[PDB]
Amino acid sequence: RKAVIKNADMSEEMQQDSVECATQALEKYNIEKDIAAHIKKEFDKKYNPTWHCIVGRNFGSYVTHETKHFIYFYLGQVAILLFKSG
Amino acid sequence: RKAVIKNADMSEEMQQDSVECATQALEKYNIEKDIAAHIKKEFDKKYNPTWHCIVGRNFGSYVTHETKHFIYFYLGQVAILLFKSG
Amino acid sequence: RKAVIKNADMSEEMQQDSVECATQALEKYNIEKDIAAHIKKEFDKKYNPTWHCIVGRNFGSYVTHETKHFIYFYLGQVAILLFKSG
Amino acid sequence: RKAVIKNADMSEEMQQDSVECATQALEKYNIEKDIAAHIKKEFDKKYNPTWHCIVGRNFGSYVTHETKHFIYFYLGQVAILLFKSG
Amino acid sequence: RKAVIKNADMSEEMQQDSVECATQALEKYNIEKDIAAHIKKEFDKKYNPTWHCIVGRNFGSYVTHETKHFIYFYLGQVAILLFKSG
Amino acid sequence: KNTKQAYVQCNEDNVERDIQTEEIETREVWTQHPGESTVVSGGTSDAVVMPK
Amino acid sequence: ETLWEIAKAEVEKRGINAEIAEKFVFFIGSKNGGKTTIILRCLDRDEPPKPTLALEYTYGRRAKGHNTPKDIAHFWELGGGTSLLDLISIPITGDTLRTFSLVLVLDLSKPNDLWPTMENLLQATKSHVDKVIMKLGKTNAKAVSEMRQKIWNNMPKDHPDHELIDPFPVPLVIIGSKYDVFQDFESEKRKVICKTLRFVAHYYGASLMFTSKSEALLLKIRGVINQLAFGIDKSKSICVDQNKPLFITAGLDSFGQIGSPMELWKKVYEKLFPPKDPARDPQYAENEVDEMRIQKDLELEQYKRSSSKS
Amino acid sequence: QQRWKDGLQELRTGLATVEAQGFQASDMHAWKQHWNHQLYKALEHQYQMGLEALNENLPEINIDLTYKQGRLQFRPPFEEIRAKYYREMKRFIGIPNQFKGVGEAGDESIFSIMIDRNASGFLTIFSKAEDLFRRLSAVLHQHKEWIVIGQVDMEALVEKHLFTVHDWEKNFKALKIKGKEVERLPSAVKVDCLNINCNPVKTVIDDLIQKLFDLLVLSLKKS
Repeated sequence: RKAVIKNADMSEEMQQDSVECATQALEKYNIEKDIAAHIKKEFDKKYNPTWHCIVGRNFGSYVTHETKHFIYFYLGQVAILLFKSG
Repeated sequence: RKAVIKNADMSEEMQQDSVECATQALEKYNIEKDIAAHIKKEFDKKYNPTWHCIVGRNFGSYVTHETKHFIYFYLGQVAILLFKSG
Repeated sequence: RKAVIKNADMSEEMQQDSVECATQALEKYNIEKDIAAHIKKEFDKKYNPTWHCIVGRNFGSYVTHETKHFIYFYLGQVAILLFKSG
Repeated sequence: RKAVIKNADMSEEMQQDSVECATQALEKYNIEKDIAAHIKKEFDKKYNPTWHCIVGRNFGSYVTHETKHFIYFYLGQVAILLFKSG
Repeated sequence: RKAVIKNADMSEEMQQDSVECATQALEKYNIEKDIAAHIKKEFDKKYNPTWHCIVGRNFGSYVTHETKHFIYFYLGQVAILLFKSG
Repeated sequence: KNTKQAYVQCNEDNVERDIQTEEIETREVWTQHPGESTVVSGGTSDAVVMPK
Repeated sequence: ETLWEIAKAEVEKRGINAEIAEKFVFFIGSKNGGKTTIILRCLDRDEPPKPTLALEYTYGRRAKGHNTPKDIAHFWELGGGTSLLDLISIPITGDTLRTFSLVLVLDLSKPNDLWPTMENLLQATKSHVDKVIMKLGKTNAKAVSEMRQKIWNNMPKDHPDHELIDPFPVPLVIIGSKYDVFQDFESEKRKVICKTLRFVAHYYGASLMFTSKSEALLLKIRGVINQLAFGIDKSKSICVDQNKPLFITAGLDSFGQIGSPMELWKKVYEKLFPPKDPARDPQYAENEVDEMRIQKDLELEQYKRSSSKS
Repeated sequence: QQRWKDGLQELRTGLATVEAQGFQASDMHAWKQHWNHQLYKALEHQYQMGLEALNENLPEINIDLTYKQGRLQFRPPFEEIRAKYYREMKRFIGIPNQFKGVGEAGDESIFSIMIDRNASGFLTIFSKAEDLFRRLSAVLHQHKEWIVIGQVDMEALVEKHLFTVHDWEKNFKALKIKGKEVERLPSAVKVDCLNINCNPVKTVIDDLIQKLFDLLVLSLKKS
């Protein structure tokens, strides 16, 4: 649904891929673990490992990320955290 | 805040520390961002960096962890994911 | 009858639609619980769940709402509280 | 302040706690908004957020609650609606 | 017959309508109960519920009214008491 | 390595509101059909006689 | 005395270019062409699109970051060959031409029905803006000279300025709409359609862009022509080779490259597609129509007598 | 408009009364279709009247003007009140094409045709709208031009080249005159649609002259 970016330390190209990848994942999958898995795998392929993704309606996180590889955004009411670490 | 461990790849001593640490965090802090932050910091100090913690009621994830440094458990209705990566 | 908005943290479109929806509900129903039900259900459909509605002449409330999704207004002597939470 | 419970989806211990809490609230606070606020806060502390409370003599509602966290009762002539959602 | 207003806690416009409505009711009905029923129903529709009306030749009353919604007047030898309460 | 710490909170804000309706003003009033010139009253200049 | 002269001199001297005098833009398009959706999203609104348009007004607000100067942008739009000059002529006056620019949106749904549509709309608007430069009796025409000399020397950045193939003295950017249907045309048609879009870009000196989600140029270039609202030119490369995306930087679109005048027009024009009761008389009523007739006449005649100069 | 809706409801009840008598399609059609055509003429009259005097009969809109740091401020913003103005114009024309009266189950086209048929009136209502905003724009500038609201500092100018006998009387009489002028700045301007409150302006421009009043008089005494 509508993409709203709250935080990002990430290039413009990777930001757009984050939304696009999450958009496809959310359309294709219903289960959060599978939505997250789709998003992560796509980034590992195009932008190299090691990416991590959490997708959900209710969570907080405190993580460490690689510089220029962090975004936090919503698609409708669903929050997506997408970053590299390792 | 009763603790139930669902899955772990972690030594028994670190598993117990995770539950006790998360339990203390959950008693002290109301907001997941702060609970996660408490938990992460305690592990970086005692078990070296780089730790990551996600705390919440509704999420899925797909992550990569270091062997022997992974736990996923609940405190009551709140799920905590605690692992090392990087 | 005459709509008077006292408080709102809500877009102009939802403000007017809330009044219109409550106006139709008040024309259609006499019982507050049914007036509220009409207003709530219409909002869940148009603006996504989860809305809650209280209708009455005598009450106090203390509620927590999502940003940009709260209105309190009168139709004549009847107060309508409508907000999103969840 | 005699209590009569009309509807509940709540454990018996929380039902009693709700009545005793609301009863004290009416002894302590004169204005419905403050009665509601007191009651709401006590549940957020003990039973986790997010609670909402409506206190009054004339209202109807239509709301959505989390399973096992709803009660509607009177204390004398004053109705109290107490539920968790969000 | 001749309308004589003795007491009123009511706007000038509503006062005249009360008399006019009772006058028409008295023209149409002979039974006081039916005269009262006409007067009450018309007021609920035009000026919102809840009104009460007593029509008769011999009574005393002690009632409570909402401000600006009470009149006591005669049409000939028949007294009409009309007010809102509730 | 060049890494950074960050956090996210889904519940970015939780706005609380208090609501209170107004009160209703009521009065007690007398009426009686059979009676004196002043029917009911709520619970000495006499300039009233002068015109006549 | 001198106190008021100084007070006047400073409030007069400054105040043209808190925020500088804002511009406004008019959107040329067709009815229900998807333009409303793009406009409402560009303004960061959640409103449902309206199919019809009757000289609609909307606006938006931006900030800068050091403060909120309240950067307001005004917008006008009209779609389809409806009341073209009656409405287009109203919000456009020569005195404010400097701050007025055009944008053209093309609904890819029916390129055949679109070409006579956009042509008529462009002719109506072009004619109007061309006249207002001096229609007002603007004796102090220095501004008129500046506007034409700037615009007509911005596109031919490198290409020799041989001729003004179509004198168009106002900025234009061209964008499509609902390109999701474009892929479903015959390959030959997609090519001829692409040539047609590029052709128009050349005549008007207007850049072209695709419509998508990752294609952030759409929002930007609209901001560019909209008083840099969303950044600066950010010139990119032309996509004449790929022909999969559509994009043109105005100035690089020489006919010899994009077509590879009349002759090129004839080719794509003919190849793609050449075939381009309120009276209620059989009714009877006596009281209803008589009273309506009387009232109808009395009100209209009174409004005419008001002799409004409008 | 409420009375328009109320009457249509009564017509629908009348039609319901006709059909409730157990009639076939041919009989109920005659009723509803004939009256529907007469309703067309009634509704078209309403639409035509608006096209001539739409702007004259829209809901009231108010806006407060004030000066801050030498700039004209609005509360609410000017662009906002005019957007509401325009939406009210739109709302009107959006009525004679959403019609549920006699024959509510029929084809709404019976009425919506009037919107395009009488569309020549669009020039009238929008031309008037633009002229009003033009006139509003003019007076907004007049409030800034009549009395300068920047009012840069003047102490240096008066201390260097003022307060001789002749030159000062010229300057101070002109100041007193400006005082008389600002006392006449209307507290509001009413036009066909909008009412702007200019009372806050009168206050500020009056104070501005008074500030100049004191400057001249206070430094004259020590000359």
